[PDB]
Amino acid sequence: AMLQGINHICFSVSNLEKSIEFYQKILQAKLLVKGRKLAYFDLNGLWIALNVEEDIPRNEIKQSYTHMAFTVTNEALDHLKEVLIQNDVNILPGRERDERDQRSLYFTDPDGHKFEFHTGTLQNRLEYYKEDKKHMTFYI
Amino acid sequence: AMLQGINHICFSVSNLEKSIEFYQKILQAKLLVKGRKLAYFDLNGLWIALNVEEDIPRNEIKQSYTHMAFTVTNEALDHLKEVLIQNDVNILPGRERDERDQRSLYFTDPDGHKFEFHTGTLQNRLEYYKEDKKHMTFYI
Ligand SMILES: [Cl-]
Ligand SMILES: [Cl-]
Ligand SMILES: [Zn+2]
Ligand SMILES: [Zn+2]
Ligand SMILES: [Zn+2]
Ligand SMILES: [Zn+2]
Repeated sequence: AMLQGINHICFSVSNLEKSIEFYQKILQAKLLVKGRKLAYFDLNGLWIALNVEEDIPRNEIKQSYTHMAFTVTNEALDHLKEVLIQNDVNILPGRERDERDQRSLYFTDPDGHKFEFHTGTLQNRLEYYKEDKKHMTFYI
Repeated sequence: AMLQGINHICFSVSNLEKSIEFYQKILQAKLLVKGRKLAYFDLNGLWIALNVEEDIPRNEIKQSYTHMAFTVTNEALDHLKEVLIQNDVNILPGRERDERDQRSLYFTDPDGHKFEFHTGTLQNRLEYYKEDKKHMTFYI
């Protein structure tokens, strides 16, 4: 095993001030460093970087389901939904879910990066799939 | 603190077979589940999902520096470079670095998702910046 975990995630942003506010208020990340065109945050031990790229096209990202999910409790999820609405966040309509999928909220940052708050675990999902799914291969 | 860490990351992919091979051989992730249009992996405790979206445009992603970095040792980095070359991986020219930036390799998956192998830590970067940088604010 030559990799030793996530080191950092970096998001390209169009407006540093607007993005800092999102990362602080919505993702609850702690701002560590702010430069002209850069910011670093700690979110529960994860190093997040924002890098400003002002004039690049940001349309196609809307079509891709690439996304990052963070763990929240069921109680936290109901509160967070109102926080997202109060902050005029772009909330995405989620996919159809089985009860066994557990609950999620999907949304974006100002530049289209998709995020999720999720109340389940991988083990919930594997146990669900193993019980229910056909046309699938399980390797564990 | 209402978030409890990364839950999962999901990548939209154009070709499931080709992407599975990349995630196994390049990122060293363990395949857990394969469906028609979905795969799940464990990479050192991180749940990675691949979701197939065949016909979406994937050009603009090339212009954005959004990326995910994984921790490797200096020795691992030299080996991994040859693994990337041997597998015809799209290796990106990195930015200029100070020695204190520590070493990195940057590359993409088949669909343009940018990744990095990095040999430093956040604390290395903060200590460097605090010693050297002007036009910056430090909050820790
Ligand atoms: Cl079926
Ligand atoms: Cl200067
Ligand atoms: Zn998800
Ligand atoms: Zn069937
Ligand atoms: Zn990086
Ligand atoms: Zn100066």
